[PDB]
Amino acid sequence: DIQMTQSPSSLSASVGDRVTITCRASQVSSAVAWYQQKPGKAPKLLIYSASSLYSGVPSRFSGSRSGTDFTLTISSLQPEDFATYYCQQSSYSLITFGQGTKVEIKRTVAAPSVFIFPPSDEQLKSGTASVVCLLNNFYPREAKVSWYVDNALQSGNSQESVTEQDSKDSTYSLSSTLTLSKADYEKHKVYACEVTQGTTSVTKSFNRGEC
Amino acid sequence: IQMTQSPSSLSASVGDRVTITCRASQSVSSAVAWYQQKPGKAPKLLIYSASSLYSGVPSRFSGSRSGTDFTLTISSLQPEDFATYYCQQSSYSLITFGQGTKVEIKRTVAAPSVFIFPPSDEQLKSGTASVVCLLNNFYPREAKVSWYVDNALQSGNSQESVTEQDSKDSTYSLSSTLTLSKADYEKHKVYACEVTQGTTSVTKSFNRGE
Amino acid sequence: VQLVESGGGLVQPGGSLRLSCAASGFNLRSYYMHWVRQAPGKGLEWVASISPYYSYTYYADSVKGRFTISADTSKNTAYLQMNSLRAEDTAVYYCARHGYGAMDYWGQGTLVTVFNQIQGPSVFPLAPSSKSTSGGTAALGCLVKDYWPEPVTVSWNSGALTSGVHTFPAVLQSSGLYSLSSVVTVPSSSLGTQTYICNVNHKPSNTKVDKKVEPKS
Amino acid sequence: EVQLVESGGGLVQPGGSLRLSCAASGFNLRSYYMHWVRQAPGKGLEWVASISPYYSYTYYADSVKGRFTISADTSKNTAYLQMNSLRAEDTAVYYCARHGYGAMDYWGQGTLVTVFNQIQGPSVFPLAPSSKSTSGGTAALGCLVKDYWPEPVTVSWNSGALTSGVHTFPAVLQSSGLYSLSSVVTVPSSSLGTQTYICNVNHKPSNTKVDKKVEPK
Ligand SMILES: [Cl-]
Ligand SMILES: [Cl-]
Ligand SMILES: [Cl-]
Ligand SMILES: [Cl-]
Ligand SMILES: [Cl-]
Ligand SMILES: [Cl-]
Ligand SMILES: [Cl-]
Ligand SMILES: [Cl-]
Ligand code: NA
Ligand code: NA
Ligand code: NA
Ligand code: NA
Ligand code: NA
Ligand code: NA
Ligand code: NA
Ligand code: NA
Ligand code: NA
Ligand code: NA
Ligand code: NA
Ligand code: NA
Ligand code: NA
Ligand code: NA
Repeated sequence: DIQMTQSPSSLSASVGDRVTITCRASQVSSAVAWYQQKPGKAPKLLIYSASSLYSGVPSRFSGSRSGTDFTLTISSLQPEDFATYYCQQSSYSLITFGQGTKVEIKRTVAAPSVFIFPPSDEQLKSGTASVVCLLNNFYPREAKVSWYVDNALQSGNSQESVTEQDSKDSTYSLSSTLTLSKADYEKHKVYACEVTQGTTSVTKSFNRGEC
Repeated sequence: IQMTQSPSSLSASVGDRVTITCRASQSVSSAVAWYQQKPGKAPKLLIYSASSLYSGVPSRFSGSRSGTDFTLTISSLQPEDFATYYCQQSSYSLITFGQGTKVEIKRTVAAPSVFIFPPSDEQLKSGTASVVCLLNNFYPREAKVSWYVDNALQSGNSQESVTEQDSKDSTYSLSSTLTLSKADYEKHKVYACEVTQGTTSVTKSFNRGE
Repeated sequence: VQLVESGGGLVQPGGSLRLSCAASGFNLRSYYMHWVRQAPGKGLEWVASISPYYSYTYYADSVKGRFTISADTSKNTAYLQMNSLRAEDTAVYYCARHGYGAMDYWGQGTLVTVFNQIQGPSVFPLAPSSKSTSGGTAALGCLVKDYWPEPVTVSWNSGALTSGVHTFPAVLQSSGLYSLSSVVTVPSSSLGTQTYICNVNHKPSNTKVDKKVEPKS
Repeated sequence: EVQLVESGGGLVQPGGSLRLSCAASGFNLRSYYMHWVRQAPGKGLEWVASISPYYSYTYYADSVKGRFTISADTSKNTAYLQMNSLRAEDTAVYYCARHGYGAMDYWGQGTLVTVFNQIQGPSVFPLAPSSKSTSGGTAALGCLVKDYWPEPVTVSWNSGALTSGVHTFPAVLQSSGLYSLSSVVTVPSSSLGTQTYICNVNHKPSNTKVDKKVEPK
């Protein structure tokens, strides 16, 4: 069958840069389209017939063909162009997609705002304590979040989650939740969240039962 | 009754002296025992009534108590002492355990032996391809395993697994599995697994069909 | 002396299962017998005990009223009848003999796995401090815990509040249940006057939760 | 004015059936090709099926042929994906789309279909040693124990006679809900010609045992 091979699988570029996504056909027709998919949404059609621009799509998106290679160009990357991009190939009613290319926006470093949340009184009456650490609106994504309880380093009892890059300011947010028995939580005092990035570590903490 | 174990983990060399502390809240009683648990096995009793050594347990294990603290000592750490250690307190038929202490043996660096396994012909007739990279008998555990397919770095399609520390030579082994569709496997050629540790990276590779 | 546990396996939350502990080389009526469990990757937890000949029963707070330890001397066997099974009961269950100082002989253990069922989330506040410790910006949110299966969706103030919201991807907990948090940054000066309600919809369980997030004293 | 709305997704048993509907507004469904496209969580787009204008001709991706059926009711302005013998790889958001300008110009928002887990014995594949050692005289071989549920499996080699140098790794939980592990052993290459290596995989939850002779390729 027909196969599309998309390169790169991901890339990171600055605002104003020109971005070039390539999709290489296996055998074909100009029946090649390009789609943009933002997080949690259906893909939007950008180009059809390899180079015909779809109505309302900005002019910085364009498509080209050369032999078996099809190319999508974004001549001036904008922060809202963060998306996964997909080429599509149509045959005698048979359809194949490329694996996609995630385009992430390169922006200036931003240190996160770090907040720490004690478990609520509601939850403790069920016998479990979740402590939640929020890293808000930071760049780059790469970060090391560690937990300390009474200055002892925690292992194996926390999980992280990360948002997708923001469509306006291009930052990320990240949560780390420490999960403990109510008994363990109520016998220790100092809970701290340590966020390390580059040469800087930030520790937000609280004392149980105090403020 | 509450037991608090410290530390939650430690790493010490062979021959080193190791001390696990366990703190009772209300215990004027010597009813404190220590158990050793090896991977996939029930805990074994070592010390009971805080200082009596159980029969057959080696002499390098001993127990003591200082105030509200109960203490386990291993006077000369042996590699087969890799285990999780638990204090236990016995009451008017009520029992509590400490949270445990994982004891890992520090040994000299050992570079891994790296093997790479193509998908088997049998597996490919079901439409999925797993490529398996083996790091055998290495130390320390920390390592960075990356996959490349036709020199493209892979993200989100591999999972790692690591053994527990070996009871004899104190090394680890680790597997990384790349999972791909038959079609994706059949259209690319060069598969490599890159193992990085310190200032050294080792890449094991194969060419499909060779 | 040998202890052999049987009967572990898959079980539904709310269902029941009974473990047996077959003893050899000693009569277990003459000894205290215990059940101790171990959740995967976690520590030892004592569950229940049965006294010699008086058959007095003791239970840890987490299982009393749901679990029942008993013994049949004619079969030389100990039993743990577990009844209102829940996600936290997934564990290897050991029976062990109390001899002289402590638990000296152990079985090999029997694994019990509580699988997942459709379940609406519990939603707890991530409350802002009335005193800003972040220079005038307050963080608040909702913790959406222990639902199955995916997905949930979260809105704030029925869609009125969108700026500064971050609803995280859900995490898969060890127990098989999902959990996520949704947060928003607001001015601290708004904590006294503006109502912040998160609306969590979980269509698989036909559940909606609305939680007013209020500042903690 | 053109609107596409998918319903009918949700939880489904492996081997079970589920029917999605695609409700269309603002255009007549008989004049267009319709498509169903799915997307596994975190993964890429995969075309599933299409339905022709007026001839009602159906086309299918190889992975769903014989199990899925796309149909359409022009009287209700609705398109259907009938899904049968569902499997773990069918977990995905299913989107219907309209054929416009040669491609998919309008899409619905998608509907999530989740195939949950059922007791299942593993597939056990060889990790074969190369006949030519590329590691200085030591060969690595093993068994890949794939796609079983729930835990645990146990592995021995040569019915327990081969124990030295064995590493059976802890199982990993795949995205599909199924577990997977490998068991490997290092041996002398000179032994590959004369010594037989069989891994024995026991999976008690499904009452399955698999023995796999691992031969050099
Ligand atoms: Cl998506
Ligand atoms: Cl900054
Ligand atoms: Cl920072
Ligand atoms: Cl810890
Ligand atoms: Cl802790
Ligand atoms: Cl290395
Ligand atoms: Cl409310
Ligand atoms: Cl043989
Ligand atoms: Na591709
Ligand atoms: Na969507
Ligand atoms: Na600290
Ligand atoms: Na956690
Ligand atoms: Na630092
Ligand atoms: Na040493
Ligand atoms: Na790839
Ligand atoms: Na190589
Ligand atoms: Na569970
Ligand atoms: Na979600
Ligand atoms: Na989360
Ligand atoms: Na929902
Ligand atoms: Na060698
Ligand atoms: Na297992």
